[PDB]
Amino acid sequence: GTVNWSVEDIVKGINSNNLESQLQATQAARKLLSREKQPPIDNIIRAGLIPKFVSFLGKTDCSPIQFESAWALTNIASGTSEQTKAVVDGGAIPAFISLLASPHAHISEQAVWALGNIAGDGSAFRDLVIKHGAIDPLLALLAVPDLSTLACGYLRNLTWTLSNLCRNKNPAPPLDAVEQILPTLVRLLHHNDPEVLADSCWAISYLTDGPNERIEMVVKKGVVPQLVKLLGATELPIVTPALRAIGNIVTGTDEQTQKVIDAGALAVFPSLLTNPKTNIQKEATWTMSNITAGRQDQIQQVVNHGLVPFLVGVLSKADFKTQKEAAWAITNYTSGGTVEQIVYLVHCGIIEPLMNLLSAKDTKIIQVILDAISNIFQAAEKLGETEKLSIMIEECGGLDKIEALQRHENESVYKASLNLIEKYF
Amino acid sequence: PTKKLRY
Repeated sequence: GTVNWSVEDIVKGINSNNLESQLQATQAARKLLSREKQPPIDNIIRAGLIPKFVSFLGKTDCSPIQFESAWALTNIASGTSEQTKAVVDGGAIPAFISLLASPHAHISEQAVWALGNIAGDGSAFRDLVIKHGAIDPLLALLAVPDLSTLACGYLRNLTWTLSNLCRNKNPAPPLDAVEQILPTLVRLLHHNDPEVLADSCWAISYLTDGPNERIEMVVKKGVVPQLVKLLGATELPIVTPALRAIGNIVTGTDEQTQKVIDAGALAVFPSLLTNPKTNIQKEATWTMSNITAGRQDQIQQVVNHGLVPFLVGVLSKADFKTQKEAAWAITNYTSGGTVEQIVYLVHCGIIEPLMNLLSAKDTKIIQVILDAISNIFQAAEKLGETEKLSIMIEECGGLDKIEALQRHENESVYKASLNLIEKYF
Repeated sequence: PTKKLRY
């Protein structure tokens, strides 16, 4: 009946003075815009149908056309920034916010979805959705004693849209909006559905991707233990955002990093640092690198959890980006660590892989490795064991690589290699 | 997952 309509027929039906003909044409448009391959979004926009759909959003006496138009506009807004902008320019934001309070669950859900697409466009439309007052009705939809009484898809869409309201930077979401959303976000973070948990973790990862004040806003809500628990989850879609959020948090102050440590995060890193998913290994090694840049007691907790052998493993064999994060972790370790911690690092077998990595082409990893080696040599000097370290480096073939770096294009690598050779070789 | 189309 409403399958495979032409845009011309849809326009003829929508321009009729007959609400039922308009409803059927709007459903035909929804089905066109809901097809798998290249839905004709631009054709629908050029036909000038967005204002009519927006007007239909307000037909309280005809809920079917409200639903069909909300679906069509959702799918239009799911496209490029220009198509989302076309939806916004038609006045859709306040109409969808008004529909949030609809007595029909599917219409309210579709409005949630549409606002999620609009806000997901970027910071500007995110803040514009916020300015139109979406947060209060959105959160009211979740003001129930037990989230389990809500439909699974409804709750998933609400969580996803809220996560989009927490998303993007330059600027980050308004502080007042974040404070208004965070309690519901914690409650969702304690939900049992895997997709709700994944999207709540993504929202938290967005909110912790910023200055230490945002990280503090998040951590003061007491979510770090739940984040660590989810870090231990089996579902990769949950582990990925949980690990992102934990890394973000440990980029903050040493006290926030210590909050991460106290929750038991380090105990998960034996698996994370050996995870078969390359992205997980890279993110876990980056988190470790930011943890080793902390206090000597935090470096010591890293030691106690037996994670130095795992860092040596990652440095010995892993994707090059993970190996670079591991080199950064080693350099931070050596910069902030005690002489005892540095000699332990050496006893775990760091020198051979660290030297093998000096054959890479990237300059920055070379500089990082040279700085780490300088710090290790300084610790050895303090112990008066510089000759043993020099012999170790010379045996693994590292002295040859250092001499070959003396003729490098970068001035920093040049000078660092020459200084090492002049001081210790 | 910035945007999603409803199929």
